[PDB]
Amino acid sequence: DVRNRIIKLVKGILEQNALAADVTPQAKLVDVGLTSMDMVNLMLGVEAEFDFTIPQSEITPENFQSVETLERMV
Amino acid sequence: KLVDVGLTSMDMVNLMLGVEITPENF
Amino acid sequence: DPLDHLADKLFHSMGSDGVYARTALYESIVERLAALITSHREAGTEALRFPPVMSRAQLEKSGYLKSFPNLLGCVCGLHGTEREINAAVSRFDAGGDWTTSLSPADLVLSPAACYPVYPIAASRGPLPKGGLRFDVAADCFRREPSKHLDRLQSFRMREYVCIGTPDDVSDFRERWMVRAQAIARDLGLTFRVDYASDPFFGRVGQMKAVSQKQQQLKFELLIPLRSEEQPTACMSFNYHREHFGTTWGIQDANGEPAHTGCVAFGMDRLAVAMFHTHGTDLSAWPAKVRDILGL
Amino acid sequence: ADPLDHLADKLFHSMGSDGVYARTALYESIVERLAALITSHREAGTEALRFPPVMSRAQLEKSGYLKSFPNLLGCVCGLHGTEREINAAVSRFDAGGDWTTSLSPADLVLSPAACYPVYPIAASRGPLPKGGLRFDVAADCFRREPSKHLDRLQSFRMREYVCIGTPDDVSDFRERWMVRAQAIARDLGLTFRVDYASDPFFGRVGQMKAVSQKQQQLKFELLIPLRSEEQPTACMSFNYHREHFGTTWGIQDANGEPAHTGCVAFGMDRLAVAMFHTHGTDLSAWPAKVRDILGLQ
Ligand SMILES: Nc1ncnc2c1ncn2[C@@H]1O[C@H](COP(=O)(O)O)[C@@H](O)[C@H]1O
Ligand SMILES: Nc1ncnc2c1ncn2[C@@H]1O[C@H](COP(=O)(O)O)[C@@H](O)[C@H]1O
Ligand SMILES: [Zn+2]
Ligand SMILES: [Zn+2]
Repeated sequence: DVRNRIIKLVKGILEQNALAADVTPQAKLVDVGLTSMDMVNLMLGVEAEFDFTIPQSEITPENFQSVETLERMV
Repeated sequence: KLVDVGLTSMDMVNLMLGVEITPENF
Repeated sequence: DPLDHLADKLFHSMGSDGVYARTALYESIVERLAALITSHREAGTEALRFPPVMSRAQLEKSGYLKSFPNLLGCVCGLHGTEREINAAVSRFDAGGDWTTSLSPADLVLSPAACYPVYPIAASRGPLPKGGLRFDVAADCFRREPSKHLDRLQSFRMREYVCIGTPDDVSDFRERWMVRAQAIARDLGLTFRVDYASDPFFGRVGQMKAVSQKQQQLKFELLIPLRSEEQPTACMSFNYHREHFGTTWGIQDANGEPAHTGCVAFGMDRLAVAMFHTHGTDLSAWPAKVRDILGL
Repeated sequence: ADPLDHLADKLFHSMGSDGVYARTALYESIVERLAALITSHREAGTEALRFPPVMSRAQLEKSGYLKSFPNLLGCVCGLHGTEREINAAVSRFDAGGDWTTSLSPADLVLSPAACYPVYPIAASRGPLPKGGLRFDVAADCFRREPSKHLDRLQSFRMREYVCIGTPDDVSDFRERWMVRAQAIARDLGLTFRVDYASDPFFGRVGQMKAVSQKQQQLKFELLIPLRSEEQPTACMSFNYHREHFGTTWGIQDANGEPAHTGCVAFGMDRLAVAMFHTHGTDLSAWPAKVRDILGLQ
């Protein structure tokens, strides 16, 4: 699970911006504190880190609910 | 007068093109 | 400018000359004026309401470009592919000009309320005896930026339009010229009705105007707003002869190309004239005017 | 054939363009009555403004509309050149060509939503009072989305109540309007549901913004089944903008923080179409509670 540990890192880095909190796999990203621009920046972070491009069809609340559902997409 | 002759606009246009412009000198 | 003092009670700046937000006070009087105009509608009159945009092809066909090309507002948009649109947006993001990617739509902003009624009328076949009468309104647009409160780029127009034989239309216009003056009198307004012309574009245009004035195809009800020397036209009374009948193939009951004419009320100009004349305190308006308006 | 199509005969006339119709007296009478009903629910202290169908392009650009719906924006363009250039454009038209090549953008756009102009107006007044400001705004709006369906127009009327204040001022406002709007729809005898939703943001990155929006529950819609219950029609929306407009326009709340804003929007033409679809085009046959609520008698 190299993906999971890396996802939590980029999420924790974006949250490292006038804020700080906990982050678990079953925890919802919106609950964590991510706003619209954060979700945008998080999607770009994920696409840049794992050298891939997410299909438009895969950009859904389901896939981007939690770290778990996110890693399950990659 | 000058317009009672039967000179309408398209007819008055050609008169402009035949020979500031106020509704007095015409 | 004499009207300037009214601004604070009637309007808010929207960051563009001649385009203003309307206060509740101002809109209440526009509404009462519209209701008063409706109460004078002739029997047998079909009421249509038009949006602020209309077909560009219909306006082109009506000949607007030969008369006022300089006043026309066209609707344009980013009609390209997703990639092209993205570049336009990226250009904007960089503080550049995204508008180079605009192309014309098949729509324009309506320059007068009556234009769309002619093809509608035409689609019904030949006119009945006595012709057709319409009650139309639209928010209109004319590209004439000004700081004066009586010269707007976006403004409401209400019109009564008559389509029929020359006699139908001439009789119609005469009734409305008298009736309009009675309304203005009832509203406590100062005015005169005089011969007028439309502001046709270009050299040829100004000669079209002279001819128009000569043939008495247009009258205006003029109200002194900034000065008695240069009064403001708040209504017009327009005789188009067979222009639209021929353009749209409308035939009267006698098989001839229909004549058309219209009486146009500038709703914002009338409202501004009311506030200029009577002030912004409605409780102080004259009793007879308050009554006429149902206040 | 669309289930709404049969309504056109009584409600509209063609203007030679999809999504742009002339409105009959019947149709307009109901739009007017719906407008008056919405007005009857206006809260005390709400400032009413009416906007024209155009607004400042600079203001709309500054509001971020291009980064969200570039495809829907209608710009005003005109012939801004010399008299010779303009005469030439018309002559090209006369000779079978395209005069529009001489068009250039004006400083105006057609307003895509009624509330946009109100934020700079609010901003010009300085810091918000405690409790914020409330506005009642309306405009003929324009969205470039040609369609033949009577519930998707290019030119349509929007009426909004707008709240500008702290996050708490705005959430309280939205909560109360969500309840009241449902009561109104219910009084009008409409079948509806209220659901979380998103705006159709443009492009791939836009799709993500939509996801966040749905996740943050920033937008609710009141949805009415017109053609089907699978694709119902959003006739009202309840929007929370967070601090977007407050930041953009430098609006500070009474505590000195960037103001939050939100709005409840009524689609007047969709509501009118919903009414005729639901109750038919014979007003005398409408339910008595509905005729009463609208003051039809
Ligand atoms: N730029 C304008 N601002 C406000 N009202 C206008 C403007 N142009 C025309 N109107 C009104 O609309 C009426 C009809 O316009 P017209 O077709 O030019 O005779 C006029 O009599 C005015 O009352
Ligand atoms: N194309 C359209 N045609 C008619 N009404 C519309 C259209 N787009 C939006 N509306 C109405 O305007 C309201 C507010 O729009 P929105 O900002 O998209 O939520 C909607 O809930 C609809 O009732
Ligand atoms: Zn007219
Ligand atoms: Zn809004």
